[PDB]
Amino acid sequence: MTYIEKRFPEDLELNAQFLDLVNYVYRDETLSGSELTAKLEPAFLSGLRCAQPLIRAKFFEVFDNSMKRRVYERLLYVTCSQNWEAMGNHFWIKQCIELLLAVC
Amino acid sequence: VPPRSLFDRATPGLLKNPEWLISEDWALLQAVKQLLELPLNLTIVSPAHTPNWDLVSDVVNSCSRIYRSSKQCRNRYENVIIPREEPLRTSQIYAQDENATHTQLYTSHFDLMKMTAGKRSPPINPFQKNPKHASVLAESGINYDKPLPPIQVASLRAERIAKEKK
Amino acid sequence: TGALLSAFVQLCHISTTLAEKTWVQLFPRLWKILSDRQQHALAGEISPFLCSGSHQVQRDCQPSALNCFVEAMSQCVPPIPIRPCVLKYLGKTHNLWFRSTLML
Repeated sequence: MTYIEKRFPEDLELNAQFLDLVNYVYRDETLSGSELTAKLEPAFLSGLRCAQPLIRAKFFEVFDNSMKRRVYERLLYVTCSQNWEAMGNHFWIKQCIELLLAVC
Repeated sequence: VPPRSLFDRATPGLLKNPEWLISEDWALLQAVKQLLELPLNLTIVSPAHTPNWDLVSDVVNSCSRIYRSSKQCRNRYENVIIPREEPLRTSQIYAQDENATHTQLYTSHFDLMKMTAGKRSPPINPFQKNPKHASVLAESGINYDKPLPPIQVASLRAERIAKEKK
Repeated sequence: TGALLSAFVQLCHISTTLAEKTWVQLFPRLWKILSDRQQHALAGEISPFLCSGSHQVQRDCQPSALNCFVEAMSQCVPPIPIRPCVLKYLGKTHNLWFRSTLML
């Protein structure tokens, strides 16, 4: 998560592979591993803001199901429980638009 | 640590250099208290409300004394406050101990220095028509005692221009 | 309607401009439908989120997220509670000079 994206930003192949790896880690075997997700928050955020549409879609489909489909709950989440520091000079409010329009 | 996870949907709170002056110190303490977080651990539930040290810095350096609010001091003096807050409390030393006498004495010293600087600052019919200013003109070839009317001066200028043209 | 919102979001993704405006114009619409009980808590917890500590990497972002968020919050009808100190801080740090002055 720390170095692969810093030293190889142009080679989108290995980046997409690592993002698929972390997406599988988050999707499958959740009942077994839930502490590993704490440190990999920057990886998840980066995969969510990536420029590839398929990766963004497969990341948002797992980011949305983790919360109740209620506008107030999602608003409270994005306002007090979600830390956007790991995003990095990103216009993360478009992810808020995603979350607020997907629950409709 | 508890079974926490930054990815989980945990949504809490749905219904819940010169010396430092005690005045600016209490101001810093209040600014940290107004960040909606406790000093026991400066990342409370709703972790998105991380400590805004730059905000409290901006709120503090608006006090009496000089800016004195770099990246370091803001953390250092808060870490100094924590021990003596967990003796008199900062709020007590503010309400007590001649509440407004410290800053007022500081400002009185400033004004006294101002007045001293402004005071020591520095404060900051012999008619003589000498013949030199008239002798230079006489050498130039023009009479000063007899004022030549502007019409004759214009005629002389025209004659000079004519001479130049020829 | 599901075909419209997905494409709307995918379009807002690529364009930072004319997507900031979507948030500015949609957030108050959400505020309108939130009941008093939800609005009170949301407005009381937004200020900690307006500060949100280390959410300052946007300080150099041209369309800083805090700019759009506070614009949307101020464009609501009932948003009374907002601290003037935080307003001045946002105006100075982020590109909220004239908006902050108007609000103050």
